[PDB]
Amino acid sequence: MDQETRDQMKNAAAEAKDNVHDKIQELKDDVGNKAAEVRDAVSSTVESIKDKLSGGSSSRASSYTLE
Repeated sequence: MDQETRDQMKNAAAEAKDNVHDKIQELKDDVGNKAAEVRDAVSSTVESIKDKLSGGSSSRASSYTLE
């Protein structure tokens, strides 16, 4: 992706780990540990078509996370 990694990857993930992963690590860290990775799954789908499909990747594009 492009610029969405820095802004979205770092933030979106952050809020997903603090929300679903906070409860998980504590309780679900074994199995339920997926519920978190899930929140980021859907988000990634957007953040992908948004910045990478945006039309041109030059800023932050040096970072690959979503895909």
